[PDB]
Amino acid sequence: TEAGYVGEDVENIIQKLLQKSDYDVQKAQRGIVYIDEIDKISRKSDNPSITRDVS
Amino acid sequence: LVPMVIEQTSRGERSFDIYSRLLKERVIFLTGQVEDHMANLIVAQMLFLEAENPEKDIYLYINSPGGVITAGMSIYDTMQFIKPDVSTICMGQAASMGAFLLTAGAKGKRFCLPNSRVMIHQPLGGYQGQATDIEIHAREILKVKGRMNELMALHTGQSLEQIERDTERDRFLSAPEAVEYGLVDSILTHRN
Amino acid sequence: LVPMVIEQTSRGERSFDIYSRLLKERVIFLTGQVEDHMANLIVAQMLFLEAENPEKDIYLYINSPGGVITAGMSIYDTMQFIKPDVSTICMGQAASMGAFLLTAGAKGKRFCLPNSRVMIHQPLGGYQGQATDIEIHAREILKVKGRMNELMALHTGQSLEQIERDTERDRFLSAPEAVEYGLVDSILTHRN
Amino acid sequence: LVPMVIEQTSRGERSFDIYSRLLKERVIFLTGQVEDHMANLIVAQMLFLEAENPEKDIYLYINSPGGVITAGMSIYDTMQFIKPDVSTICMGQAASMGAFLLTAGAKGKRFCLPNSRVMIHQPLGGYQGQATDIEIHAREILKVKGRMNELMALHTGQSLEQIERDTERDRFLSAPEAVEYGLVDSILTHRN
Amino acid sequence: LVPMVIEQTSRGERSFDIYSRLLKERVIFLTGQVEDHMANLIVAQMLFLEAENPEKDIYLYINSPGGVITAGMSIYDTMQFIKPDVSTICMGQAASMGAFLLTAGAKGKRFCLPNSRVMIHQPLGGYQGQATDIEIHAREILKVKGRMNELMALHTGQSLEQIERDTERDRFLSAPEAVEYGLVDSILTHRN
Amino acid sequence: LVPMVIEQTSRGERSFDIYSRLLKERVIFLTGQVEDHMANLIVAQMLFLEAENPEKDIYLYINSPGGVITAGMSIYDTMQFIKPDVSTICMGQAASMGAFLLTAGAKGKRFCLPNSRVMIHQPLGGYQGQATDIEIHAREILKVKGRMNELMALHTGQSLEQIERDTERDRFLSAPEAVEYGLVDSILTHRN
Amino acid sequence: LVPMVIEQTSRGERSFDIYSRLLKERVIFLTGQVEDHMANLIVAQMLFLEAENPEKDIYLYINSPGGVITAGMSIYDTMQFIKPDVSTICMGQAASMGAFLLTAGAKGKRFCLPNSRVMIHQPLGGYQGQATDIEIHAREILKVKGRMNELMALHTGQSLEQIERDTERDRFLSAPEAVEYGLVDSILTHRN
Amino acid sequence: LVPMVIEQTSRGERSFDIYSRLLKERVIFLTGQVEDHMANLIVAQMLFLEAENPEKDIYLYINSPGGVITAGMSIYDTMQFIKPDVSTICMGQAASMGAFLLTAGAKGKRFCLPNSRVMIHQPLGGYQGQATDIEIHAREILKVKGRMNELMALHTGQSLEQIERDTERDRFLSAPEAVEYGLVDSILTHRN
Amino acid sequence: GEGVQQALLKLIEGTVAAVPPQGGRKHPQQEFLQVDTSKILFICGGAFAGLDKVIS
Repeated sequence: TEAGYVGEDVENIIQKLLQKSDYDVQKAQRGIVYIDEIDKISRKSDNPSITRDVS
Repeated sequence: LVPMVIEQTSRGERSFDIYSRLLKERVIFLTGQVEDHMANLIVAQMLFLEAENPEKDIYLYINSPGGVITAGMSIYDTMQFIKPDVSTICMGQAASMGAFLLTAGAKGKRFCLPNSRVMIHQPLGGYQGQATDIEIHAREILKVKGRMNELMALHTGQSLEQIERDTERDRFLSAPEAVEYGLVDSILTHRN
Repeated sequence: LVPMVIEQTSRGERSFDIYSRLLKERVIFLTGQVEDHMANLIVAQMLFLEAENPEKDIYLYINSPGGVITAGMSIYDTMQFIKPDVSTICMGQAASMGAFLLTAGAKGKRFCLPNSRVMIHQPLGGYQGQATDIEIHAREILKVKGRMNELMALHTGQSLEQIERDTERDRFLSAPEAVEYGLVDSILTHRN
Repeated sequence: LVPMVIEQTSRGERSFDIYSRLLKERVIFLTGQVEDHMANLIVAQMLFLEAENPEKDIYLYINSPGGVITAGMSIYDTMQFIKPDVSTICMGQAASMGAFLLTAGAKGKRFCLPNSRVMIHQPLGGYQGQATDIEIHAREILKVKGRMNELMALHTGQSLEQIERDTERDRFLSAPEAVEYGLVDSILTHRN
Repeated sequence: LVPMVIEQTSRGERSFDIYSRLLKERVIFLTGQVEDHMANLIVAQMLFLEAENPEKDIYLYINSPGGVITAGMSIYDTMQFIKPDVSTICMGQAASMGAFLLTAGAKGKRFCLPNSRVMIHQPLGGYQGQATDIEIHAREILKVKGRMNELMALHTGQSLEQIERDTERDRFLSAPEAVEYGLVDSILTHRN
Repeated sequence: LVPMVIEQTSRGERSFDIYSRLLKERVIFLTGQVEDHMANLIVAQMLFLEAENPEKDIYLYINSPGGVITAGMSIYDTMQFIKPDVSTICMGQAASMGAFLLTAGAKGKRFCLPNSRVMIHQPLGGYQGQATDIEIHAREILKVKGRMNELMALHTGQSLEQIERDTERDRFLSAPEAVEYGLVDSILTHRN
Repeated sequence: LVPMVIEQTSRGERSFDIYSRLLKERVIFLTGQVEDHMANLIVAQMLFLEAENPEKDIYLYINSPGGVITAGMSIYDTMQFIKPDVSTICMGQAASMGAFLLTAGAKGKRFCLPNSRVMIHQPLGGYQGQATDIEIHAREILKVKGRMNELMALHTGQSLEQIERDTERDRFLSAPEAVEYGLVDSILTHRN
Repeated sequence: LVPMVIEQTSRGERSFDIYSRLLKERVIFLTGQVEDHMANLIVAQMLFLEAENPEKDIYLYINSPGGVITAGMSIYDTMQFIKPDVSTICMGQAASMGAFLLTAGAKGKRFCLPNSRVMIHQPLGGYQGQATDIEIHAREILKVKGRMNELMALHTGQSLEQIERDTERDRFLSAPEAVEYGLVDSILTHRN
Repeated sequence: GEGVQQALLKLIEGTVAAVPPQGGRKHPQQEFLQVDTSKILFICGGAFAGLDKVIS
């Protein structure tokens, strides 16, 4: 979810990557990430722009 | 039958008839004989466009063969009354009332297709009754002819004497010929 | 065919008729010959408008060639009965009965278009049967004729005798002349 | 065409016909000639109103040139049968059956407009065939006249003999004259 | 033209027709001349009520001047065949076929208003053609006449010979007079 | 007017037509003169039912005074073609073509009401033109007589000779008389 | 009048008219006289069906006492033009143009019920005016007659001369007789 | 009756009319006599399609037997005015005005069915009254005849003299004949 | 509807779920206890009112 909302945030992804990296910033900066289910966040283009789709 | 078409909008799709769909785009159709029922329907459409957008031009198509004079003189007062300019397009046929409603359009926004036909005559009537009543109707109808002839001269630019000699009897005029009298401004042939 | 228009509000889209849409704005159309079905329909429209706002004015468009007298008196009683002022506008033509409903509007709020035509005459009728029955209807209609002239003179501000002499036969009056007679108050030329 | 109207309520907005909107308000319109189809329609409306509120008044606007007698007696029985009071208002024209249904309203709730016309006469009919059949039909229509006059005298209050003399031929009466005869209880000129 | 009404319940709002709304309450209207189309339609209403609830009474309001014999007898077999009791109400006028369908109602549930008229006569018919064909149709209509009288006498409780004399020619009867013949069981004047 | 009825289902509630509502119950009504336009409508109904349930019975109420013969064969071939059994009910009237469609039902399921009239006659026709054309039609219509008589004889069970003598002229038959011929198997006097 | 049906779908259900319901199953009804209005409507059905499924068959039920030739040719061209095969079924009656559309179906897909009549004749017309104009029309109709016979021989397989002598005058044929000519390929009596 | 079909789209299912459904594919039907009312309907379809996508060709079917010439010229001006190419297809019949709209299509996109028929003749008319007025109308119709032939020669490419000679009298032309004259470009027999 | 179904596609299969901050003795919230759901059975029951028609 977007920043400033009850939902999750896009920075926790780096926390997970860091733990796997043993908090080695240099290693984590050259790591790989996998964002699954990237098709559920598509924009409902048919709907008018009347609300921010944080999801 | 009148087919129904769909228009896509932000809120969603809505289905409207072909004639109503064009009304949304400020286009009114004048078809058939001129009478009170069709006139009241058309005048209402014109007023609706004024409220929605009094600065956008309105298109008025005329494919009628003529009709009642009283019914057709109300629309003329409505076109000159409202602020927005009312465009008039000659499409196929335009009789006395159709021509009167064709030259009354906004100056510079009058058009007539190449194969359009315009016919102009003097008001027609008739009454059955006592001589005194016939005289009253004759005096009144004689004013209607002069009244309409004066309005044509104002929108065309021709002299009242010439209008009387050209409208005494039925006069058929093609689109290129109408431009020389003043009833119209230009002719629509293609997009540009 | 009656077209469909859209009215935008923050409740959802609603499709209305050209005549029904104008009804929401306190505007009523009077088209065609006056008869019982159209009169009772117009009467209901008037009663419905006063429910929404009995203080705002009601617009009445009169375009008719005349009709039944009893039907017209039903509307006249309704106009002078309700609290709100009824603004009457003459568009197209106004016959004997149509003119009666024109001057019956609120004082100072009666309008007529420049090219509108008005006609006034005494009521018509007839009866076939025994002589005794003819006398009954002859006296009955006479009461109507004199009753109408009294009401006509009151709203116009003219004398009852002048109305009878002028209404003896058909009398056609122009828009500027109608103001002098008193049937109307002002004339609409352009939207100021 | 009959226009549509929107009624704002708690649940939201509901669309109704102009006649349907007034039906919700316990108001029925009696327009045109009186026939079986129209009478059965009005009866269904009256019974329907009884279910919603059997203790509230019902408004019946009468404007008719007359009709069949059988239809009128059907409606008269309904007014006396149902518990709620029925208010009868005469607007425009009211013939024999229209007048009979006008005086059948609740005592003290019979209104009339200043320019309304009320006409009363004896029943009409006929038969073509053998003499024996004519005699039967002759006695039938005679009983109807006596049955109608007896009821007319009850609501009006006049004597039975007076009804016979006044109904030998067409009798036209205005709003003030109706009060003296007893056909109505009051005259509505202006609100309050 | 037909007014619409709504039935408010917990589920929501539903728009119903004035005639359709009453059908939900097991009420059928028989208006106008009897014919195949209207008679078959009425039968459909009877069957629909049987499907919904075969144990609730059915109300039949009759108002007709008579009609075809074959079409009328179709309803009689439908009322007696199904289990539900059919209540018949005479309103305004009831001819040979209308009265035949009136006495055919459930015993103790046949009502008639005080100001109602009932007429009975032998069935009508005819045929043009060869002599041998006329004998067939003439012999057939006689069976119909005798067959119909047998049903009238059985439901009324009177004798066949007495009924033949009464139905030999047109016989007009009032509401209280109808009870003596046995066509009805009670008269409805006011609630309770 | 045809009244509407609401059907309650788990999904919700929709407003159905009186004839459409009964169609779900496998009930079809044959009313009026038989013709090509109305015949095709009934044919479509039969095919629709076959798809929904090729095993359940079909109910056909026949009330017709006759019509075109060619339109009837389109229906008869349809009934004998589909798998489900078609129940034919004699309601009110059944002429030459109607009676033919009455015996076309499944054996042991051809019912008739007690007060119902059934008529069987010879096919009717004619032509105007040259002699050669007239005789051509005579030979064709002659085949129709034998073709129809043979089919009518098969369902009834009677010999062709007996049928020819009966159909030579108009033969009116009642419900009990019809059972002797074999047109019907049982009489519907009361459910169960 | 027109019954309504429902088509149960996984998502839910929508209501369709009886004629539109069968159209979904690639079934078109041709009822009554052939004219321009119905012909263009049927052509749309044929064109619309090939778009949804250019490979599935189409069923065409024909029942018509002939009609205009020009309108018929529009349909015939459509069937021979589109890719999918069209099945033709004769129900009750088939005239000159009706029979031409029956044999115009795909090979092995031309059916007809046992009790069905088929008539074939040469085209008929007329013209009033000058002799020269009459001659022009006489030459054209001759081409129509000859052209039509050539197409009939193609589908049926008979010789051109035999077709001319058979169709020179009215020729009535039954279902089995039609097979010998080549108009149809099979006859439907019972399912499976 | 007009059938109703459903179109499945990405946004969901929409229920359209058979004629309106084809309009979405740039297809317009020209059926029946040509008049002012039908002309505006066809003209509006062209303009509405232009706004949607003025890049796809438009299909115009013609199954008209002729009509007025003023309403027909309105359509011709519309086809040549808009940017997209309008494909004209002759289906069944094409008269003088019906054929002028076929040859007025985009070059290379004019099709005609093998069994389609085309007729061409000079304009028709007439007038009653004073000789002076007849002379004016006579000179006008001559311009129409000369103007129509001139436009026909442009698309067909034939010399003006040949058109005048062949149009003096009614001329019937078959589909292959039309290709050599220049009215059409190709003939459609089978898909692909 | 669909929104909730799109969130369980990885819970039924297996993923490092982000447990709510704390609903027990645990005092802090930022901890965001990590748990794997690749060996956690997930039963789902419903009534599917209307599916009987779809099947037919």
